[PDB]
Amino acid sequence: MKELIYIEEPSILFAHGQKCTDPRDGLALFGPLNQIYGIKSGVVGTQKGLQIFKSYLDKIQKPIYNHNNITRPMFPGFEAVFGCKWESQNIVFKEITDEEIRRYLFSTHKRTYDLVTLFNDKIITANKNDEERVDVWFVIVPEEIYK
Amino acid sequence: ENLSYDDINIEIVRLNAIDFKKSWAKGLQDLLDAFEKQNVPKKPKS
Amino acid sequence: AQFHDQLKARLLEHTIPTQILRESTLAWRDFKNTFGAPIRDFSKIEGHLAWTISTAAYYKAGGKPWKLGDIRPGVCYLGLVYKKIEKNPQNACCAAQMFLDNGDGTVFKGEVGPWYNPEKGEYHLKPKEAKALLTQALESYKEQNKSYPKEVFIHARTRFNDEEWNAFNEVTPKNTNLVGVTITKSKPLKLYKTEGAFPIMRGNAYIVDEKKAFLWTLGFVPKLQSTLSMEVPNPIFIEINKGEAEIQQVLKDILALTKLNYNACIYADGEPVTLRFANKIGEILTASTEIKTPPLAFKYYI
Amino acid sequence: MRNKIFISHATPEDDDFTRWLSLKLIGLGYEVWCDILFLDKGVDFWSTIE
RNA sequence: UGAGGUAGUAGGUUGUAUA
DNA sequence: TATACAACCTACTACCTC
Ligand SMILES: [Mg+2]
Repeated sequence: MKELIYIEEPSILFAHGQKCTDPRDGLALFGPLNQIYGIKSGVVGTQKGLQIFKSYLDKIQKPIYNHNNITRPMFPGFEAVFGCKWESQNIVFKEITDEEIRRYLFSTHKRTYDLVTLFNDKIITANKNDEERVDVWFVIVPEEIYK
Repeated sequence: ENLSYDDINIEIVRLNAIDFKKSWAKGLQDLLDAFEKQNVPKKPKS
Repeated sequence: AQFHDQLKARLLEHTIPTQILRESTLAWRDFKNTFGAPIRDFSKIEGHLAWTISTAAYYKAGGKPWKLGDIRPGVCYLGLVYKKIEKNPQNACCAAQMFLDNGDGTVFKGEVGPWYNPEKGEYHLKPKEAKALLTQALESYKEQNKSYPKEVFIHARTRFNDEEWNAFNEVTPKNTNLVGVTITKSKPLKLYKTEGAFPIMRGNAYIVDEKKAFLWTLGFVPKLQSTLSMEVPNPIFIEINKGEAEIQQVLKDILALTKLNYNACIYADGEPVTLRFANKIGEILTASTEIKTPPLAFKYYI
Repeated sequence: MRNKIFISHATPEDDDFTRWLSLKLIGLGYEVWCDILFLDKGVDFWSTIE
């Protein structure tokens, strides 16, 4: 009566040569495979953007839970899980002034080029005219650049 | 996994080991099952 | 979509990893709307949000969270995706590659340098571009593992004509085999369960023929005690279009490819990731003007 | 060097029989390893037995 | 664009057969 | 160079969140 065949679920190798089927559970138990000592971040956006990013980092530095913990496993915490330091103290700010956006945004083909030019030129001049090291750049888009 | 059950020193050779050579999670679960069986005391999100 | 893709392409010009985060995602309780109700309520998935964001940040900073272990050694998986540009209406092809060798290390990159095709339809490649694609992939594999692959596993969302396969066989070395697989994701089959009120379990496959089959990549997963979809799960069609291969190894490889998704922290996804990442690469590359040699690493794109 | 003939017994009793057997066997020309006669002093108790 | 999914709405190519 | 039809292909908006 049209028999069905069953294929097993693959296994992904976490640290210590161990195997699991859910990345969340394996990460919480064993941990990542390689050692990068830290994540030095960089923030581009308004002052409120920096405040929001700092508050979110402070929140994720400590354990968080969900409603149920079988469907969605809890969060032990960044340093407990990944063993890396990603803190708000080491942030390289690059502020976008309110007047800049309020004059530069207000044909929807040139505005979306101009704003990208703004953010990208800030990122590039930070990358080429600074001594600090940033591995990942964060772009905190305000609530008016998307609508 | 490279040490057979027939090469143990003669002090624990008569006791049954807990399997930890394939998956650490299952061995740890066996440890907790035994600990609950023998009423080992614990003091408690655990 | 203009903002994200343009930013990522113009920074791809300079090879700078980046991540875009809206203010509403990070601070959702503040952006209230319609009488004190957040537009998006992360009141019960905040841990999942943290999981996803932290995993993405960790991957973009140069770390691998996990790796694949159960994949056949000595094969290459290529995923071809066609994106139409109507700025002549050319069709651009971008690929992603994945192979494992010399230490159980998974090398997941994207073969780029989009090869175009100047027809309105015709989601296919001319012989020259196909030869260039295969030569680049084989040279990358040989550079990494100091030897040529024993087999090549080419899959795409479309089919292959005889022109492409003839070119591919022309550039293929003496002892390398090619297999063509097509993964269609909308063919109307639905297997309702007779008794329970929960969907069909994931991992079930129907072998209609020696070269075609269905696969359930969604549905109820026992470990999570929930479903990876909504309504009734939709299977995905698998066909061995060209070349000789078994229909079981193909399905195992498809599941293995559906495992790894570094952009999100989930149990699995419906479609293999080699095609989704290739599609993202395609959008980013066609959003720009012109790039001579684009970076292959996935951090700059995703 | 599989020539020794191991003999096991109980500690407090069943020692006289073991001594008699070991002496007779050594007199007959075999090689016998026993806890009574052999197992020189100051040696690890169980490693040598194993 | 933190992500996943389900649907809807539009078009287009090929293959006959026509004029 | 178009009317009608099967078989495939992509591309947007809008709504849920287990
Ligand atoms: Mg992402």
